[PDB]
Parts: sequence; C-alpha cells; structure tokens
Amino acid sequence: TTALVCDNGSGLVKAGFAGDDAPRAVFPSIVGRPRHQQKDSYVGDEAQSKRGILTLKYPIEHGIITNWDDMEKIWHHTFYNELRVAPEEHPTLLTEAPLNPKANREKMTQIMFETFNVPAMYVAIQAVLSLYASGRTTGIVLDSGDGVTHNVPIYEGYALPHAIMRLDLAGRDLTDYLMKILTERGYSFVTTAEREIVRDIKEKLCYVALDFENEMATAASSSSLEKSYELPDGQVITIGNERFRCPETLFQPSFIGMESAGIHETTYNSIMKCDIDIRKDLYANNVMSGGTTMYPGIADRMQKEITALAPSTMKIKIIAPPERKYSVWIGGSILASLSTFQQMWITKQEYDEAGPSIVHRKCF
Amino acid sequence: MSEKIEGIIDDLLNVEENADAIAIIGKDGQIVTQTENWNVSNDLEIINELLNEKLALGEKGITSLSIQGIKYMIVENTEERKIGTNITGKGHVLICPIPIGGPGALIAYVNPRAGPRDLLFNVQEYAKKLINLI
Ligand SMILES: Nc1ncnc2c1ncn2[C@@H]1O[C@H](COP(=O)(O)OP(=O)(O)OP(=O)(O)O)[C@@H](O)[C@H]1O
Ligand SMILES: C/C1=C/C(=O)O[C@@H]2C[C@@H](CC[C@H](C)/C=C\CC1)O[C@@](O)([C@@H]1CSC(=O)N1)C2
Ligand SMILES: [Ca+2]
Repeated sequence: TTALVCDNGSGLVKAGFAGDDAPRAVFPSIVGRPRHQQKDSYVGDEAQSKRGILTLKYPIEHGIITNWDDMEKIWHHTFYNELRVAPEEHPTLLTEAPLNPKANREKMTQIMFETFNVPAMYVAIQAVLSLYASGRTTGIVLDSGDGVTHNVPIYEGYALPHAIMRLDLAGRDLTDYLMKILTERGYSFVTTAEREIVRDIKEKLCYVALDFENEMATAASSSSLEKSYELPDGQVITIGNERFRCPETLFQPSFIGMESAGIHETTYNSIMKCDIDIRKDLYANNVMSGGTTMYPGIADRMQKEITALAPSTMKIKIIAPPERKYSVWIGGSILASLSTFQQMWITKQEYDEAGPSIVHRKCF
Repeated sequence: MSEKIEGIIDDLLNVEENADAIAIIGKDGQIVTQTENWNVSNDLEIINELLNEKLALGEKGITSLSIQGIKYMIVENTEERKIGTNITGKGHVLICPIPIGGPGALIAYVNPRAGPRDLLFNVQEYAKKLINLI
C-alpha cells in the first residue's frame, strides 16, 4: 500500500517512503568486504565506520550500475537494514540515468521481481523526477552529482532523448582537482581519507565566482577572499582562489585536461538540439538538481552565461531549490504516492507474462 | 491494397479507441491505403524525408513535421518508432517503419486525450504484421 522510493547515485543512496517530504535514509553507495577471511559484507555508513579493515567498492560509476553483485547487496541493505521492510510487501520505484542501456534496465527489473519478489516496480529518469519536484513537466534540468553531469531537456514529463548531453565530470572530480591544487599552496592530500577531508573543504568553502577573471584579481590583490579551515589532526590551513577555481572546472573542463565545453554551453547545445517551438519554455524553466549544483553563486553565474549565449531578448530563469540535493528522491516520492500513478506500476503478473523486457513498454 | 491489410487497419482501430486515423506507406514511398477521414498525399515528401533520414555524427535531425496542417514536434525517433506530438493539444502521430528502419510505414494519428506512447506497443506490433503484406 505504501510505495518505496530508492534513488541510487554514484556516491549516495537516497531511500524512503513515497509521500514523505524527505528520504528516510541517505548513505554512501559502497560495499566493503573484509581484508582477511564478523560479516561477509557491509554497506553504507557501516562500511565507512569500518573502512580500515575492509576493501571498499563503488557499484555505480557515472550513474550506471557496473557491479551487479555489489548493487544487490546495496538493495538488500536498503530494504532490510535502512527501511526495515519486506520488499514483497511494497511497490518499489527506482531511478536511473538518462541513456541507461536497455540491458541494465532489464537486469534491474529482473532482480527486483525474482530476487526481491516485489509485488510491483517502476523506474524513472533522475532528471525527469527533479523537474517533477519543481512542479513542472516541461523544462531543461542540469543534474550534477558525484559521478556524472547531464543536461536533460524534458517535454511534458518525458526526456527528449536526441537532445540529452552527458558529461563525465561531477563532484568526485572536483574533489580530486581541489586535492591537486592545494599542493601548490604547500599542503598534502592523497589517500582515500584525505580526499574525504578535501570533499568537506569543497562543500563548506567553495563557490562559483560571478566573473572568474575579476575574482582572480580580487584574490591575488588582497586576502579578503581567503578562508581558514581546521583539519581533523588540528592544523589550521588557509585557502584563497582554490575556493572558486575548483568549481570553475564545471564551466571550464580544460582545468582537468578534459575537452568538453562547460555546463553553460552544453545547456545551450541541448536547448538548440530541440525544436524552436519549445525553446522559450526551455530557457524559462532551467532547473538545477544534484549535490554538485549547491555551490553558492552557481545560479547567478549560469543565469549570466546563458543570457550571453541566448537570443538577446530571451527570458531566462534558473530554478535552484534549497532541497536540490534530494530533488530526485522528492520527485519519486511525489510521483509514486499520487493516486493517478497506481495504473503505471509494472505488476508481477505483467512481469511473469512478458519477462524483463516489460520495462521498455511501461517505463520510458 | 488487400483484405488482410484492411483487416490490420480494422483490428488496430478496434483495439485502440484513441487511434483516430490510419495511413500505410509502401516500400516505394506511396500510399497503400488510408482511412477516409484524412489524406496525407500532400505531406508524403516530409514523411518520406523522415523515414529515409540517417544522421551522421554532427547532423541535426528533423525536429518538426506537418501532416494535414497539424504541426508535430518529434519526441522519440528510432528505426522502430517515431513519435510526433502537437504542442497545442491537436493530437499525436506514431510512425512505425516497415520493416524496422525501412521505407514503408504504419502511421497512427492519435487523439490528444491519450499519451502517445500508450498506443505504441500495439501499433509497433501491427507494423511487424505488415512486413509481408506490402
Ligand atoms: N554544499 C555543497 N557544495 C558543493 N558540493 C556538494 C555540496 N553538497 C554535496 N556536494 C557534492 O555533491 C555530490 C553528491 O551529490 P548527489 O548525492 O546528488 O550525487 P550522486 O547522485 O551520488 O551521483 P550521480 O548523480 O553523479 O550518480 C558529492 O560529490 C558532494 O561532494
Ligand atoms: C558524508 C558523505 C558524503 C558523500 O557525498 O559521499 C559520497 C560517497 C563516498 C564514499 C566513501 C566515503 C569514504 C564514505 C562516506 C562519506 C559520505 O565517496 C565520496 O565522498 C566521493 C569521494 S570524495 C568525493 O568527492 N566523492 C562521495
Ligand atoms: Ca544522482
């Protein structure tokens, strides 16, 4: 009767109950196995707690499930340890990347019905749920998490598949890049553990400059853009232009040797791959979702940059909701708890008839 | 053209009540048959343009197409099915090549109350059925 919503990201799982405002559980998307052979595996917070006596793996790479055995542990842990349910008692809504290969969609469906025996399930595109969470059905989503960044133009609830842009540059790369440039300053972060500290520096003190060159002037003329930060050991470090050089990577991917144009231009590119007759709607409904879109100043920077590329009188609006670390989960919660959605579920009777390929018929 | 083709059309319209009009295009690009409530004759050039479209890496595809004076935005385009939807509520069009990726087509004009993709499984199946018959 109460549906479940599981949003599986490259870095973080967001899981919960349909009709709730927030995921009940947010935890790292990792499976740990003992270094010597207490349990055969561990997932999430617990894998992290015991990191030092385990070997940690990420089953999802750039938003795509690649380690199916480890993914099954994550799903089992989600049902039994985080949500404390029996999966056979609950319709389960899952999420996926844009352009998720067909065989992955089937395998997700196969595992849910055959291994977890769910009475019903559904899978939706993440960016599409973010748009749904801002109360819109037409728009272009910039979805940027830990592993992957997409531009996703959507018309009336469905992605325009020919117009989707994928870019393999997201939060984990920005943490690695911020690790790289704090070495210029004298400091030293290289291990898994040191990387996590740099993730926290990134999250607290980074921001997107409105104009990058004006910000580089102001930083190297004075120290009014310098902030201090305290390492777990006790050393107090100072960072300046690293604050905005790190996320400048999104708008200038050549900062980490990558060839792609920046998120602003990929937005334009994606809009331009669509028909002119919905372009006004696309420009006026630019929704950011994902943790990597949380940098202060990024809405205003994106507003400026798209305005310079768009026709001069085009109406441009960036929608950056406070809750956008979880917009994807929220979209799924609203979708799945809706009265009108209860015909949309792939039922177990439907799966038994048509096998895993049913998902193509019922989930776009 | 034959009684089995008309039987396919009759069956499709019986099973999908939101299918308002049908047209079948032959291997040669011409109209095999179509329902009496519309005529796609004057639009065969853009329809056959879309059916024979094969994009190279950088080429932008057709994003819009007009049939009997209704403008349809393309929202789905594979060799199996192509979906056009009018953005002012005047309906949708499903265009399923015959065979898959081929020059023929089963075309279903859909009532604006339906979601276009709901009719898709049946329409795709009747396009498969028409491979032998054109
Ligand atoms: N305030 C913040 N400022 C900058 N970055 C942040 C902030 N909060 C979280 N992040 C980053 O966002 C990422 C997590 O975002 P999210 O949970 O949306 O990604 P994901 O779904 O795990 O991955 P993907 O969507 O790429 O598969 C991490 O890289 C994290 O460092
Ligand atoms: C608080 C938190 C945030 C996060 O986003 O976590 C995810 C998942 C995490 C898994 C390993 C880590 C050691 C465990 C827990 C940290 C979880 O890796 C990340 O921190 C990776 C490595 S550094 C980075 O930016 N992303 C992102
Ligand atoms: Ca995500």
